[PDB]
Amino acid sequence: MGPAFEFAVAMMKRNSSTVKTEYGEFTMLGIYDRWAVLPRHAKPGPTILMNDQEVGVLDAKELVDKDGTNLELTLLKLNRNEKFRDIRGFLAKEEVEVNEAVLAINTSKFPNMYIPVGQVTEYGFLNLGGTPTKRMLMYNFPTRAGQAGGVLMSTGKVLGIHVGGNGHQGFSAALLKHYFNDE
Amino acid sequence: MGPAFEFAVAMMKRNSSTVKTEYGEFTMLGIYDRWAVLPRHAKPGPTILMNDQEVGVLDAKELVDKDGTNLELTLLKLNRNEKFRDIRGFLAKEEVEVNEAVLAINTSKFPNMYIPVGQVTEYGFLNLGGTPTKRMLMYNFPTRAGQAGGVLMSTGKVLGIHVGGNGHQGFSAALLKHYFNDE
RNA sequence: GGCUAGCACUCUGGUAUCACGGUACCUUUGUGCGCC
Repeated sequence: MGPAFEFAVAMMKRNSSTVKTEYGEFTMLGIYDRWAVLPRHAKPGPTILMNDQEVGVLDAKELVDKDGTNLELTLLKLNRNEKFRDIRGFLAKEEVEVNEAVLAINTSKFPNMYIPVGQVTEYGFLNLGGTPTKRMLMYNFPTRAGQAGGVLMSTGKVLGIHVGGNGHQGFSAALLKHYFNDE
Repeated sequence: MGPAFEFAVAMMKRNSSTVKTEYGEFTMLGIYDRWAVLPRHAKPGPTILMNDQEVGVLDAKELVDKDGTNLELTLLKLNRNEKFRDIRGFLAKEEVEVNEAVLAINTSKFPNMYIPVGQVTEYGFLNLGGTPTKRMLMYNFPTRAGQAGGVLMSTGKVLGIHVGGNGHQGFSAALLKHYFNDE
């Protein structure tokens, strides 16, 4: 298969899981150690269902930029023995544009789905659900319910996390390297 | 949770795949190098559908004993670059009886299913579906379509591959170490 | 302690493949967890 799909299969196999909260079912990406990322709307409580197993949440941080502006991502630390593969070397300093990317989703509704989305562009500012958000990535692709959390990727690059769309376009929160320096 | 469940999760993550042949959908287990196992009834052709991707089959071996009796397993060598993790050390020399096992299945009908199995006993000779067969393991089990290929496991041990049942017991072809000797 | 009990990550070397970005397995090491 294509080198990006080869990369995407490894990423979902080693670093993704299916997560259920009070607000629905999400693809979840582990970054390193016990730190993982979710869309902000997942709003995890004291515990989450991770591959249908109850996993305690030690700490959860909703990310904002220097401006206080929403980034639409939540970092949570998981109370589990297992460590995640350290994929921070696959994360960029700043936003990345690629001519072709893959969107990978792992939920009971979209199992093992790797969707080619083509051009990804820096979109910047966006009003999601009445909330101003920054650092959004755009890709022309019809988006449906249950895709939030999908991992947007290119060979050797994890670009961001799917967080919404408008029926003809998709939007990802960019996944920057310095978000994972310490917290 | 349970150490056998931990073992089965890793086994499915690292060594299993979902296979479609002309004869239906099956769980498939990779053993070492590029060799995998299917139930004989899967009857794989020159190419296979492996996680909905077309994979050429270099060579396919139907196992019989020295007398010529059916063992209900087919070994096939895959035309792919990637090697399977070597699990030959998790296979026994002779048939194994265990008090508790897991049957692990991953098909569109039984996705990510881990079924607890009680007592597993070497039952030996059996007439499966009009065919004489040997080296069978028996365990009390519901008989349902799409379960063939399931991986019968215990912690640190791959016992065999589920190949059928009679509505009240399930049967696995025992998965012996000498079937996969380097030569 | 060992497991005929393994799991996860980390590290070190290989081998193959790759659109050279990676991927897969193997090997060295260490940490955590689990026991027979």
